[PDB]
Amino acid sequence: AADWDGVPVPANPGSGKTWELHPLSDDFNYEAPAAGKSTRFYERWKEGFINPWTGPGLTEWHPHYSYVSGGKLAITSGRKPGTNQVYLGSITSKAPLTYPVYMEARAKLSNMVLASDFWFLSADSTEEIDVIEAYGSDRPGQEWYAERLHLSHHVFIRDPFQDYQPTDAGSWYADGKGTKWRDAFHRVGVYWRDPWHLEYYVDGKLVRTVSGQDIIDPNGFTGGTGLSKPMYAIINMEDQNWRSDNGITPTDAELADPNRNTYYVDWVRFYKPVPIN
Ligand code: NA
Ligand code: NA
Repeated sequence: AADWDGVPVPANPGSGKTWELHPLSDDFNYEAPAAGKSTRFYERWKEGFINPWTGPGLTEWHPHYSYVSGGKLAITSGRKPGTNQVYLGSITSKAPLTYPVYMEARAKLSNMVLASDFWFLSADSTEEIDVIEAYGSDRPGQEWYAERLHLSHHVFIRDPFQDYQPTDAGSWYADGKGTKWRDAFHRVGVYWRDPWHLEYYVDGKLVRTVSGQDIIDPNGFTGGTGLSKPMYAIINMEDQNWRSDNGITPTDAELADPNRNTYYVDWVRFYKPVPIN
């Protein structure tokens, strides 16, 4: 049995096709302690990132800030002693995915100004899809962000560095009911259909379609190829520069609070559309 049994895939695989479970899918029903993890953990995952970079902003990704227990992957946070840096969990898939693929997590954001992330990046760091990217903080003055999921993707040129993502209002999704995403587990998925077409789904409903060169890559950073490179699955938290460069970063009191400082993932699952037998 799996934790997602009976929970449908909301995207359309095409006439005459069905969704086939990809083996990277993990519902985290095993024990993998922070130090050393477990055999099952390492069948799919590595600690850290796609490469040795330790992260943006004041982030320093740290292997002992991820663990699997009680049916959940936990990504936690803490102050790096004697510094302003933040130790954060991160895990990355050992193998990448390619379109067409539906990619979904069921997760509870941390109650922090940090980004809680479920996202995808090519080996060369030029192509990115962000499925969960959201900031759970209940701080006074952060209420707008607490009601929003950032639905986005990036294309980069590494040198000289350039970064494009969509920036229209609909890239920050709220349900209109005042839901604070941090308060419960929610499922967020993307159908990465082809290099020019993404569909975002929240709790089983299509909420945004990002389609065509004008929104995927209007500046031509992908040289006409779109979102086409294989991408690794990454589950992390981040202290991001657009926040901490500008005075928003966790306090020691927040980082010390076990009821706020952790981002939980019930499952990640991935499906490929395949012909019906
Ligand atoms: Na490409
Ligand atoms: Na689970």
